[PDB]
Amino acid sequence: ELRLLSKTLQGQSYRDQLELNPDVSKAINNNIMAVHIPNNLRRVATNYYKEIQEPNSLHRPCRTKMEVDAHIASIFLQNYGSIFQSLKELQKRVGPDNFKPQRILDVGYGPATGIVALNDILGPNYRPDLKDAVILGNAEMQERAKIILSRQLIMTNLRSSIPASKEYDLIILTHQLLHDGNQFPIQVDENIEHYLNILAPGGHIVIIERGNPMGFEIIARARQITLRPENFPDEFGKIPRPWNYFLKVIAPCPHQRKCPLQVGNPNFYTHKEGKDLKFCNFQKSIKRPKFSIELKKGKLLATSWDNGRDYEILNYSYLIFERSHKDENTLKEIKKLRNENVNGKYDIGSLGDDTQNSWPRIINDPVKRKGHVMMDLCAPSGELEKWTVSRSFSKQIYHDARKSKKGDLWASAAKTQIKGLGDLNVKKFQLKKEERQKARKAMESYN
Amino acid sequence: GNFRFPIKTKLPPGFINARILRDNFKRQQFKENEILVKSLKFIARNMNLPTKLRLEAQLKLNALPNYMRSTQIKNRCVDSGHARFVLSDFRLCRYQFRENALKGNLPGVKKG
RNA sequence: ACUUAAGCAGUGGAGCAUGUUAUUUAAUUCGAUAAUCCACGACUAACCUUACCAUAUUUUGAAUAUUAUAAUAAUUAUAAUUAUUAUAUUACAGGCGUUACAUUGUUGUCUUUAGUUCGUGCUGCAAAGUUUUAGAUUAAGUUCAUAAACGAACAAAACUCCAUAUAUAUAAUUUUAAUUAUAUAUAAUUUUAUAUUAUUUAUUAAUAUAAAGAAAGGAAUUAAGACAAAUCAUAAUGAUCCUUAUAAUAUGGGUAAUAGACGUGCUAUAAUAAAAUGAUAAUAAAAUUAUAUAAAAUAUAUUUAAUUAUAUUUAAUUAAUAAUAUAAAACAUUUUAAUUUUUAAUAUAUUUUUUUAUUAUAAUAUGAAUUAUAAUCUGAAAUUCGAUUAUAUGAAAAAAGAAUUGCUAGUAAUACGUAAAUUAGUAUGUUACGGUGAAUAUUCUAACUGUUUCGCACUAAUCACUCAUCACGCGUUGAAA
Ligand code: SF4
Ligand SMILES: [Mg+2]
Ligand SMILES: [Mg+2]
Ligand SMILES: [Mg+2]
Ligand SMILES: [Mg+2]
Ligand SMILES: [Mg+2]
Ligand SMILES: [Mg+2]
Repeated sequence: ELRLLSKTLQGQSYRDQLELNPDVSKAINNNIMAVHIPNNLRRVATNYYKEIQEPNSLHRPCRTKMEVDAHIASIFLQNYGSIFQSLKELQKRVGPDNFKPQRILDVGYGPATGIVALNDILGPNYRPDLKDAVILGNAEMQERAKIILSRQLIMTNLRSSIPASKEYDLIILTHQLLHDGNQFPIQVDENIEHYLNILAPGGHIVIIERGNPMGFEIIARARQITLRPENFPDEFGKIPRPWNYFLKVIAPCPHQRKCPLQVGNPNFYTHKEGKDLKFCNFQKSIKRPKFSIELKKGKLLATSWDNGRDYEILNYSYLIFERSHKDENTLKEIKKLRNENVNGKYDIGSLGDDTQNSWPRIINDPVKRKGHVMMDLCAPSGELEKWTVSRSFSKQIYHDARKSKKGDLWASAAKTQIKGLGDLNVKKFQLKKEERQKARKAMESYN
Repeated sequence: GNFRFPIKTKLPPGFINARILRDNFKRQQFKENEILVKSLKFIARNMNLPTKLRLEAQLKLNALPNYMRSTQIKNRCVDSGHARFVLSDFRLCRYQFRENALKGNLPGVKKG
């Protein structure tokens, strides 16, 4: 008789496993690899993988044609999964009604990948005005991108660079905010400043990155520069934020204060004192198509470089902003809501607005023991919280909590609500002359 | 409800956890009711006896509580209480066996 | 030089078993998640185990201590103290709660272990260095040699321990296996002699040939760094959380659900191979039996008997004694679909268990999944959900391939069996034990390690350091209508 609440269902993130469109996968397996003997495709894919194992490395545009084929074979799947999950999140958190964008820009290294994901998400009847798609790495990626997009039903415009005379209302960025291991803090600023100029009022920007500590640091910096948390202290909740221009975080963040997990420099993760550091990433599972299953075979991609699955778990970090509209109403509305709305210090345990926009974010796999569920949340209080839901507190809420997963929004109260210790190893991030003088002093003291 | 089991039973002298207490209680009550269980089983399993006597004996057998059942006794490690990989020669789980054997606690046991 | 590559021997498209995952579920207890791959423990999940779910029920609970009471025994001089047991009392106990709960520790893996310190001595003003040497040799630190160095301690080696061969002792040779057992000791890290090759010239090494030998294998034994690990079930401590419940008990349910995907194993897909039979009983080892083991016999399936499976009855033995238990492959005969390569009728023969002539004459007599019926076994209980037998049923599985396993060895392989642990009961798993007993040769590639050459503005040591930029001020100086 006990079932999930409608509120809890609203808080849940898209749970189903990912799968490519059957037409897209069949086309890929038939054309993009059937002309290739597996061994050399595996060789090039191994080359690409080995240069992204390096800690806090970055993705890299496909230089050559064989690299185009290899990228579609090996890197396309997880990029598609990340964009699909991010777009489902956006659609749900703005309501499926308000998400009918007409001016679409997708920028990434793979084929038109946010475009095919958007096609899958909004169905075969979605036929918007403009479906620009800039492909960076190579010209030949565009031809196979047309091959992919043919099997979905073309009005997708495959470019090599951003058209520079138009705004957009849905922009997708995949691995685009950084290109150098060094240069890291400021290239993010430059790149986001570039794409925010072309974000139409009311539009969405969806940023997706690798899902490793470097990727999380990129999203954290991109969040910080857009928001300026330090410039609006004691401002809880989500109000659009200046950057006539305003923008608000939709997902995954339930607040606009300082990210609790951010330590500025990615290199701290590499040390032996930042090994307990935590970073904000999210996981999904995606079925392996045949061409993927047939690729990862042999001593190159199947052994341990020093049972299989039918799916891959992809890690990714992501961020979503909306730009406000332009109107005398909206402007003065933001001013008044910032002026006379003392929303109050959102204390630990608060749910904020008790809507999608302020519900806590589950950012760790909850621990589910008999009669109690422990969740690590990024709360709307700007902080990192640990909530325990027990049966004795409430049968219904415990029932809902026992099915919650990482990446959901937790929409219900809990009994025990304490400060999470995931940020413990964060705050903790001339002697030569003293040694010399002490040496001489002790040496003259022995006498 | 001072005692968790229906019949007061002395604690074992060594390591204790709830599972050791449950097993020890079942062992004590099996000892106490073994003759009754065997007599009832004999009455039930003797085809020379009338069918009503046999059915009555079987009914009384099914009516007995779980702590008289021989099949419910499980050998646990006397040192840790674990119920897997228990060597009956020492009543120890395999790890506790190795620890005690290397400490010289087990008489006669040597590294091979 | 791990790895690759080559060669040899396999396994490998199906069914089932067993795991993991996905989905499902009240629960399907728990396990991975920084982009090649990879969530994966079971010496036994019906109840128990159990950690999970449902429903009931318990509330100082398993502990220690305090304070009262109610008895019960000992002692005072009759009350009292002393103890023991119950009841209550509250500090609490309890926690398969938390690793996004941190420390040590420990454990695993990997790199290095002829090297690290100390003492003297020697060189340089000194910090430092200790010099041949980037030595020879071996598969290997293996075996040697050498130097302004020489020692010591550890480490390595020797040593030690198994095994093997031999000697002594022991056994009243019916606990018999004296072809044995198990104590002690010995042996080898083998040695000698020539010849040819090389040599740092022999008193060296290798090969060959002789000589003496039984002599041919294996294990353990220290530290130092790096990373991983909370079924860390290799702990302890601490922190934090629950305290009518995140503790505790009972009944039933689940862990056994089924779209998929994959790992491992078992049985197969027939003739260098399966089946049946083989009684003065072809030929083993290593284990087990007081929380047993089950002999022979009898009865039923069942058919003269045998075989096989149960039941009845429990002989012996708690064991060098008796039992589990007559090892099995091997070997011999017979049989075997595809196969008209056969069977049968007549003749026929100096092939007679046979020959000849003329006539007729893709799944089997492979495989054993699934299912039906009737029995049996253990257990209190076999419904979810166990094992066995009989009568039926009789599926997939034929061709070629990714893929992978192991590699001189008493190893692989074996339609060779045998035993034990964990059980009341169930092994195709694990660990042991013996029987039979092979093939092949290694062009290649190599992370990584150790020596080295060279440079060095770095020394918390390149995630280094300097240089330069941009802003903010506070100075100083110069030229000036
Ligand atoms: S959800 Fe929270 S932890 Fe994650 S990026 Fe946003 S603010 Fe940071
Ligand atoms: Mg049992
Ligand atoms: Mg159970
Ligand atoms: Mg139960
Ligand atoms: Mg405690
Ligand atoms: Mg518990
Ligand atoms: Mg048959």
